[PDB]
Amino acid sequence: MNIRFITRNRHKIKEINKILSGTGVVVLASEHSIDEIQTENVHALIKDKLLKAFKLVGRPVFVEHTGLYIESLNGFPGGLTQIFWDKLQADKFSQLLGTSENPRLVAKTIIGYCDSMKIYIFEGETQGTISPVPKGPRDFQWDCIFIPDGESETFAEMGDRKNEISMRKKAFDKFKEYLLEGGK
Amino acid sequence: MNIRFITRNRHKIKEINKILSGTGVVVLASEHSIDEIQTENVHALIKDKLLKAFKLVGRPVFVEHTGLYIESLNGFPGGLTQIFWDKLQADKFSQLLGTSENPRLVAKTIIGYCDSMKIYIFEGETQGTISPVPKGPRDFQWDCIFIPDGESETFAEMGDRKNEISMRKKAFDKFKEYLLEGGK
Amino acid sequence: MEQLLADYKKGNVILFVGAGVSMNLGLPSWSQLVDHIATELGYDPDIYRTFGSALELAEYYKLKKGKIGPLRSWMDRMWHSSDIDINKSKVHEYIAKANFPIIYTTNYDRWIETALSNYGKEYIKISSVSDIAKIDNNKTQIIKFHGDFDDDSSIVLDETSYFQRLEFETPLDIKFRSDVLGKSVLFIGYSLSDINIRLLFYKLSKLWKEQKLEEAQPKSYIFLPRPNPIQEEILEQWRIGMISSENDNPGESLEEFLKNFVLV
Amino acid sequence: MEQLLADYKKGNVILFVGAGVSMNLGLPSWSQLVDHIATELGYDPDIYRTFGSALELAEYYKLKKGKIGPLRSWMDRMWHSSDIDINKSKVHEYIAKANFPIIYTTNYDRWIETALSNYGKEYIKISSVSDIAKIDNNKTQIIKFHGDFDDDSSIVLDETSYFQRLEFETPLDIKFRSDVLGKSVLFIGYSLSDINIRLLFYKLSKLWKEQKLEEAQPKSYIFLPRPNPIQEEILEQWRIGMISSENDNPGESLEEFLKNFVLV
Amino acid sequence: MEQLLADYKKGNVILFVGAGVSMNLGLPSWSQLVDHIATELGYDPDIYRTFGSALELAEYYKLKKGKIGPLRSWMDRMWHSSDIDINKSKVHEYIAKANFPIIYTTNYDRWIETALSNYGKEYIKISSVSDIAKIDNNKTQIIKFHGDFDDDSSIVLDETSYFQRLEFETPLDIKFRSDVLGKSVLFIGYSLSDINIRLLFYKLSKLWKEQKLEEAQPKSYIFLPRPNPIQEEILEQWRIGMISSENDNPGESLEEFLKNFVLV
Repeated sequence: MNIRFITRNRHKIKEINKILSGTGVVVLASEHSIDEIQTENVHALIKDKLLKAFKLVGRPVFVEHTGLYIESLNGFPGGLTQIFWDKLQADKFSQLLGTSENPRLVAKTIIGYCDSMKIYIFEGETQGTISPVPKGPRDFQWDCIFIPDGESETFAEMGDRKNEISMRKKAFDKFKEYLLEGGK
Repeated sequence: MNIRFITRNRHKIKEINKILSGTGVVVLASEHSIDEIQTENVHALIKDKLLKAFKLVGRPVFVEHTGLYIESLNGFPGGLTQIFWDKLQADKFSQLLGTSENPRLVAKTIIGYCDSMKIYIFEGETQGTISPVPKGPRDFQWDCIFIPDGESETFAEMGDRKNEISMRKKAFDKFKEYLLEGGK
Repeated sequence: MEQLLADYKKGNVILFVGAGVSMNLGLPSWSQLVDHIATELGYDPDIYRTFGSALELAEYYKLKKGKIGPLRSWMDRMWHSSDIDINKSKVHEYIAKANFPIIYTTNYDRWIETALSNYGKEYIKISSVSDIAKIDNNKTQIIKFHGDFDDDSSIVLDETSYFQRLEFETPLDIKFRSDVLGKSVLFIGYSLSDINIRLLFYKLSKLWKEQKLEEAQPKSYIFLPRPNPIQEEILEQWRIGMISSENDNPGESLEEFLKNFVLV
Repeated sequence: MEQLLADYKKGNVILFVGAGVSMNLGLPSWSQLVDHIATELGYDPDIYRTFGSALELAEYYKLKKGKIGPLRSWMDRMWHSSDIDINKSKVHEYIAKANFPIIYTTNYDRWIETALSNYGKEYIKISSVSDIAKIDNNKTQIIKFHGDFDDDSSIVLDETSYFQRLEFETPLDIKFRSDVLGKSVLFIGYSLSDINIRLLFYKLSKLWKEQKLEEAQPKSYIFLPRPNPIQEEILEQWRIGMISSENDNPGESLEEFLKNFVLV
Repeated sequence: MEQLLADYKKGNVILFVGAGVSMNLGLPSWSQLVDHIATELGYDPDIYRTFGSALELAEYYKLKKGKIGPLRSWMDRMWHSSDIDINKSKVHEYIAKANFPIIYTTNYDRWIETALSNYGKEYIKISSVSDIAKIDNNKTQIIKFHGDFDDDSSIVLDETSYFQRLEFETPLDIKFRSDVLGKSVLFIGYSLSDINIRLLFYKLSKLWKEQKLEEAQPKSYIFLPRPNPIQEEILEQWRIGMISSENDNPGESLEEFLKNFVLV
């Protein structure tokens, strides 16, 4: 059973092929473009992104979106987490909130999956803290700032165990649990 | 000749008639609900708001948007000013940006007018500063923290002297000079 | 506009009414008619709308269930609910107090019939040729153009039945042609936006002008809130006029439009 | 699939060509014509796109500028500009190398004819009723079923024209019925939301039924790049099986679909 | 003549066959059936043929025997007797070696099919409406337009089923009309005293004049070895031009007429 995926990042498909290895499902890539709406309700964002994806392929497909929920910002990220990120960048974000009084933020990845019968929502959660300095590489997203609770390094630094402790790993764990029982 | 307006604010029904007095045009008010998309580019917001308005009535109309642009945040809110205000409010806005090193910010009101044949964009600008404490009545938008240039009080403390130096007043006498020329 | 009232004094106009008078009463819309029969099938209420135009849901539901029967019973139960009052809608009563001898409806409910019965107007509802016979020359004649819920055969909710209504072979269309060979049609609540509809009109359009012979096929008009130039320029080539108001809320615009026919 | 290849081996297939094949060639879109036609009419393109449909506004331009002449002059100018290369499109090469005896099309351009000329295969263009006498059975017949740029009367660009076309009374419909009677017909490049092909399938059915020719008429086929069980179950009632591909990209799916006829 | 050969090089000639082609084989005549049914009812085969005219006589034989069963068995026995040689006739050889895609016939025998199989030509025999699905464009189509001995109901040997074939609404006539739409049609081996060929001409001429396509449809042709001026004059008004040979013996005249298509 094949499940399509609509992304432009070419490492994502091989990463979830490594994640879902031996689960009875292979993941096929789609090279189209989905113009997502920018609404703070991330559930509506994943719903209309999944609707546009099923309009694009018409097969069992899923979409994912990564968001943030800062307690000091009252969850102003989320639906515009990407917009917030490239409009601020790492050093300005670090001096804005890592030097602030409340660096407590919740990082969440919401996965919406449709099997051409219904739609299904999976979400992961990870409580983190904001660094006052970007550490490690600045290549992929806000991993150079995001320090989890219970650890010290920013998510760009450790390498491989961030793929085991992330919120999208937990959302993929519930998604993998859902497909491994037969999708009932 | 009549030009309608699509808003749910009571004071604008008499305010735009008072501002645009002498032009021979009475500004009518329509009470339909407006859904606005939330992107940073203000021009697309005024464009699609006018498109949905003209689809709603089909008569020569206009619509208004007023937004903030923090110079330290590279103009991050823009058209997300209302939702950023609803997520933060005045005291968190003051403590986060009015107490910062750079409270200098830009605020632009863009008027989009449709004459049922073409589209026209009018833009007014007035620079200002963010107050480190909220002053005045907080019942009317984010005006309790906006201190313009050359003054000392917030925009909610302006009273009836508000419509002499405001950015919306500049957008509206651009609207008045274009309307008094016969719409050429 | 003025000629419509002039021929309404002479009774040479035929009221034609769609769902635009039916949205005011809190009736179930076509969107929850898509939401249901998808959740009654195993689908999500959304996600079918990637492949559909809601006649395709009526096709898929009657194809899987074998008949149109469960859909007919469900829309008869929701369209004639207990909490919905006829009297809290001025457009129905404005239709009721007016002097219209022949009235054609494409809606499938009986709210026009209860509107005429609530204000003492004697009606004989007709849907099958049979009934055609029983026309109280006097009593208004309401004609269900797309059938009602008391006939499972000729009821038009589906793309197959909508395509059977292309060539107009059903004798209700023959009765319509015989009724409008010297009169006009006033269209209400018909959003020229959905091709089919548009088409419906087209074909229909023919009917009158069709026989421009002598006569004058008294002009015909539709009523929309929005005054766009494209639809009036398009509709004027089918011998149909355009009537619009300056009010933007459609229910109050339809109320003040029907107020012209209430007092005359 | 194998039934289509067996009928293609016997030459009982007729290729329909829609507008959806032209996306690989880089032709101007319909939306670009809406932008140009608003600029020519003195309108903003988006606000002209709002009120009116995607093709009525063409009849609005036709009525405002007298006739269809300047519009189709613009279509003939930018639809055959020298910036378009025809060797780079693999799907037109696969069409021209296939053994299609009769190729119907609703495209107004000449790129199928130029594609047949570019690969050394003789073509005959049929647009009006006088060209049916020019049919040679040793050449591939091309029928511009919706008209062509060298005949303003046969052009179908407006709602007034896009209509009595649906009653199927022009002699090109008689020609179409005559070739389709014994042979299957393949539809490519259609978006399936167009009302014209659904009326075409429904009229076909009926015909090939009332004419007791139900035993005779193979199964017609339509190509869609995505799977669609609802539309497949609907189109099965009009005796047309859909063909879906595993490729999500539509251009690669269409090229892989038309690969199957070239090698034989 | 030259235009007929030009249409033959384009493959737009559909060939009919009457009994006059098969008269050279030593096949039994119609009087050879008349004396058999006369001895079958104990009549003399002159007093039986006085108060009946062939087709009736077969009507009476069918009515007295209950069906056309024994008559079909007798025609199939003596029409395909083993002493008849197919190689000895140049007419059937020239029929088989010519490149005719579609051949209609009103014969009931199989000698055209036997001539096509004898000279290495693949053929598809069509007798009823179910055989239209077996059409191959790589093989010669043989349509038994008047039925064959394999089917009892499709046989026309009597006056009433002659009238059934003469209102022209059977599905084989639909296939005939759709085949003869673009192509000229050659008739050989017919006599003008037959009513059904003249009424077929009249039906074709009225049908083309009805739908506006008379600019297409190049004219049909018939071959009569005896020239007739006023028959050419009446058939000119139906767009059929007669072709007259010069040798008075009809067999080799028909042979040298059919010689013209073998070499091409």
